[PDB]
Amino acid sequence: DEITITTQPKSGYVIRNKPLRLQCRANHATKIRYKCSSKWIDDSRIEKLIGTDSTSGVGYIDASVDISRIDVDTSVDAFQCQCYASGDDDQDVVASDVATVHLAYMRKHFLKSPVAQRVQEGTTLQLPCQAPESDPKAELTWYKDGVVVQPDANVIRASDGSLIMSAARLSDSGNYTCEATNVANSRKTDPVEVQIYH
Ligand SMILES: *[C@@H]1O[C@H](CO[C@@H]2O[C@@H](C)[C@@H](O)[C@@H](O)[C@@H]2O)[C@@H](O[C@@H]2O[C@H](CO)[C@@H](O)[C@H](O)[C@H]2NC(C)=O)[C@H](O)[C@H]1NC(C)=O
Repeated sequence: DEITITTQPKSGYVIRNKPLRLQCRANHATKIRYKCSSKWIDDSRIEKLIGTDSTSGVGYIDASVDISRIDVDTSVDAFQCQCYASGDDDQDVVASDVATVHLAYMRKHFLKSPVAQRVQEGTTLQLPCQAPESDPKAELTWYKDGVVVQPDANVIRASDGSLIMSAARLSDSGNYTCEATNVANSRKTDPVEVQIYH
């Protein structure tokens, strides 16, 4: 018969340095070859499972491959892959559904870090924090003396990630750390101290 794709490679992310496994199975097929961003992947990296169904008696080939960060760097950060089922010369090559591969990362250093400040009581306090270049956008959480800053009437979380106190209270004196948690990594800022005087 003709070659049909049993299972399609699924789109996903490359978290950290954890690869993204792409699986692809075809019936009546002898070989499976992947192609990412117009560049064939070495068959040394492909794990091929070849057999025959004990009931149907049809030949199948199940192939997987780990897409690492190195493949993304060598090649738009989002690229496309798809397998190709091969066989006898008369057999026509059938391509599969193309799966796009995204990269999840987080850089080394924050873009805007908080600095220690001595602020007069009743003055509007602002402690900036901009996460490192991350994709997806990392979540910002503030800590004060080891406890998480819970926004209240005085403290408000701004859209730019900066922590803003409308009226600086003496209690607001603490060591503040900004944490940027991402799917790829989690980093914290250098602890800075702020003190309020009257
Ligand atoms: C901001 O922090 C400093 C330092 O705190 C200590 O060291 C940190 C790394 C962490 O381990 C904290 O839990 C420690 O307490 C504070 O200065 C210290 O204050 C403690 C009393 O709370 C005192 O025993 C130490 O001698 C002080 N100095 C040092 C070098 O530790 C400072 O008070 C904090 N500021 C605010 C507003 O909370």
